[PDB]
Amino acid sequence: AKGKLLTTPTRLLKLILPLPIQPLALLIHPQQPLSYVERLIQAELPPVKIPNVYFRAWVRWSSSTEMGDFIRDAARGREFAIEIEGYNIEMRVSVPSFGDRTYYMRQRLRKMSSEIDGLAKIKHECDLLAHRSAHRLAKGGFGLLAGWWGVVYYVTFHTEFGWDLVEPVTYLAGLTTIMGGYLWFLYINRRQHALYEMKGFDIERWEQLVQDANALRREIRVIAVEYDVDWDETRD
Amino acid sequence: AKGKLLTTPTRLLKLILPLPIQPLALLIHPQQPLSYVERLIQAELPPVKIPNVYFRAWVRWSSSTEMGDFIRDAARGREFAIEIEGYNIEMRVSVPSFGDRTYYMRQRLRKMSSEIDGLAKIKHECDLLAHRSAHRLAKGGFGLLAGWWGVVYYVTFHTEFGWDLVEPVTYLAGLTTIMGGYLWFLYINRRQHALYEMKGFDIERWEQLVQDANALRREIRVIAVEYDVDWDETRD
Amino acid sequence: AKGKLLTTPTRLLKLILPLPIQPLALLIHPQQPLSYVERLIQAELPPVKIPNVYFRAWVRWSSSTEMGDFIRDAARGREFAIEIEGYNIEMRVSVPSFGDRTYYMRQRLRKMSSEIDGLAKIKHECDLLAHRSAHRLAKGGFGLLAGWWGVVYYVTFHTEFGWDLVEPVTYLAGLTTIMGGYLWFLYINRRQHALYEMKGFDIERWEQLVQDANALRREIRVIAVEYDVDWDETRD
Amino acid sequence: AKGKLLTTPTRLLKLILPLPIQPLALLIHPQQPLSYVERLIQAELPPVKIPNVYFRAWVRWSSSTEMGDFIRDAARGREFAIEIEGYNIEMRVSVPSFGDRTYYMRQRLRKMSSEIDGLAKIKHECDLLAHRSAHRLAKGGFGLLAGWWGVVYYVTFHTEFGWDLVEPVTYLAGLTTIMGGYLWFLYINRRQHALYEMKGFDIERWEQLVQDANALRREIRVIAVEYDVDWDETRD
Ligand SMILES: [Ca+2]
Repeated sequence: AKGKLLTTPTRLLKLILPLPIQPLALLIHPQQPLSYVERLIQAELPPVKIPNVYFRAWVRWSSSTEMGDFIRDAARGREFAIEIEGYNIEMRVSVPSFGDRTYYMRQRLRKMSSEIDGLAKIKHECDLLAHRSAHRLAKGGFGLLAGWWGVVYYVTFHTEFGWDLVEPVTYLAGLTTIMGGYLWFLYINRRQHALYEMKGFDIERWEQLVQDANALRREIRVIAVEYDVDWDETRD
Repeated sequence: AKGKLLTTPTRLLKLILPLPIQPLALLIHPQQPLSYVERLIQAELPPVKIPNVYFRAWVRWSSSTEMGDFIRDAARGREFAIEIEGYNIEMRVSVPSFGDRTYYMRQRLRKMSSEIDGLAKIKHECDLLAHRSAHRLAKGGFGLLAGWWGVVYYVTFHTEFGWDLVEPVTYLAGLTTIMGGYLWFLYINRRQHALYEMKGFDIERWEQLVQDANALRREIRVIAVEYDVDWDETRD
Repeated sequence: AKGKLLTTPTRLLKLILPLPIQPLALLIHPQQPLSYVERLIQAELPPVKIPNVYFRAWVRWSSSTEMGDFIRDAARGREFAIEIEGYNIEMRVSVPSFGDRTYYMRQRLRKMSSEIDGLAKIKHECDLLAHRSAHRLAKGGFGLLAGWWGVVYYVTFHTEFGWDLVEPVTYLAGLTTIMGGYLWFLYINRRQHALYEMKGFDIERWEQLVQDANALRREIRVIAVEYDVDWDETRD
Repeated sequence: AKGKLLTTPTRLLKLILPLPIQPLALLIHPQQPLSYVERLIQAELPPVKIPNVYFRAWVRWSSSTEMGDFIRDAARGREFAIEIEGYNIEMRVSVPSFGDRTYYMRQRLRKMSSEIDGLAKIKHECDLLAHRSAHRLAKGGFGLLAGWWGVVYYVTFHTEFGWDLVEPVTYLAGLTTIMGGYLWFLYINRRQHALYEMKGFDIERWEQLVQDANALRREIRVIAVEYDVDWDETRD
């Protein structure tokens, strides 16, 4: 008495019809027109000298509409139907809802997003580690700076040596600091990448997952514009 | 003895031809084959015992070719012909060039590009707004520098202290500047986001517009390769 | 009463089934419809007056569906069935999972990836070759710096000239260093290209391998979305 | 007596056959199999109870080969042929050569490359302009440096003033040079972009043309691998 329409992962639609007890089943690309379906069911139906077909939302549509708009309208109605010249019976067919279409896409999104959440925990933890290390180092450096400043002040202004004996000291100090920085540049040949490699985090995979998930979300919002809006991502 | 088709913006084709007051009007989807057009015309035409329709460019064409490919391969001559078996009439029909497709796409593209130009002008304005603040602060810095220069010149020549009391202080001063700058970075570890939130600007919408425009340009250029090349985006 | 098909690496399918010593073997391209398979089997089978073949998953399917879509929608059950009108035999046939397609693609992918790993190891070696040269030169620079430091220390404390003859010279010296470095840039306005030309390395080939590998990964992941997801590239 | 095969810009092939005086003409996607053509010509031919078809290079091929490999083989032969069960007609058909296929692609390449050559002339000329300007400036700077060095030497070592009156001079000089550099940074708020904008050169268009042309070259070399190699780009 009834038929069905179903969604596939490969953006094709799977029609099922109680056509002669033993139902027929078809695959339709959404950009195709309904005349494809009419021709194909004519091939599936018997002669009578060829039959005629009509698709209906109570209105009948033309045979040159793309499947997508027809389904938008039928989801507005929640079901559509078919009329044939000979059998004289209205074959009603159900239609997927929004979630009925976005099921596979949202499942992929949930898997990818849980993986990304784990990766984000990893990255955040090790980033804060490196953050604390660098800031402890900077605190020590500022301490050295303040010590040097107090030294030069209390020496030049409150010591019998004077600036005469102090300029060479601070010049040698500046050159030794440059030598230390140079030795450090060569000690390199930033630390976050080594923390990743030693911890197991990956970046190319990370951005790959993120990019795929963003394209997914954009397709979701596209269909949510076409279909009913307000799909509550946090609810999924 | 002549007709023509027309390009709607809905990826359909509105064929208009004389079918011997209101001439024969037909809606077509491009993926349809010519056999469906044949049956459609047969439905529109009177009896004879049904005639067989031929399409031509001469050459005789089949009945399974999609419309789009036939039109592409026809546009080198600007017209294609029909031969009905019954009426013995010569009929020719106009091929749409790149111009009509270009029209109903470029209109969307120009709307999008003008909107994007406005949005980018707004973003440019607010960028200038923050930039001039930073510029004024750097002007103040230049003023401080020149003040320090004049100070040390005065204390050198127009003073009895002499260079002996000058070199130490300024050195300490220089160190303090570094210290100050150092502290600044140490205080860091974002702002224009808030300036746009207060301005009421949309970045996701902007980027979506840009990417849609680029994709539509690519579609236009593809179909321009299908037809003759050199559609001259900058000119039109 | 059972058969199976197989996946060659040429985007064909080798069907093998019992057609009542050498069972019925058939080559298929996926874009073909099931009607061609029906006529092919009819040619292979004996007379009766020709029978009509049905395909099933229950559901009865049409005769225009491409093979690939039918297989995709069949793989949820791992088998699909045939019903011949004459013989009254029940026949079932095995659906290939993701594994066979994955096999004849992943083999190419692993070959490419291993070759790329070797090439990248070579490039890494030669990069290290130049890097160590630069490193040794910087070590020489460190030595010069420490020599200058010890020189000025000696002339300061272990010398009667005193700081008065020290500060000017070193200042000039520092300037000359800048001048030297300045001249170096002025002499500039490329080298590893020659090192690879002498090594005999191929960069265009390398990049082509990389891009082909990435595109083939994307194809695999697409067809993995078509079937069940999570093919785990890093694992296998 | 003879037929033809022709190339389209949209990677589809245009078959033309002397089939019933009034030739037939078909469009074939290269990845399709020859069984598509067999089915379609069966539909174009009369009954006899359906005819059979054979494609031949002297060998006959299967009806499940993709069109590309068949054409590779026929270009090895420079022509192929068709046989039918009832007509007993050896319908020989010609095949495009390498250039016969790459004609449109190479024409696009020539246009794009001439445009790019003009753009490259522009860029090279204005780049050399900026180059000369910057190097004249650097020569002047080096001259100032040498003047300063000679000044400080002949003053501190051959003038009655001495270092006592000179250190303040060069300190003030360094601060004034920093002030001048600071004023220069603010005079900005590199020159090649302004030269482009005032001259008319464009970059996004430039890289767009280059990217499209390189992808084109890759497709050309792909088909040159499939077909005969050594196509002599400089000859085109
Ligand atoms: Ca001094």
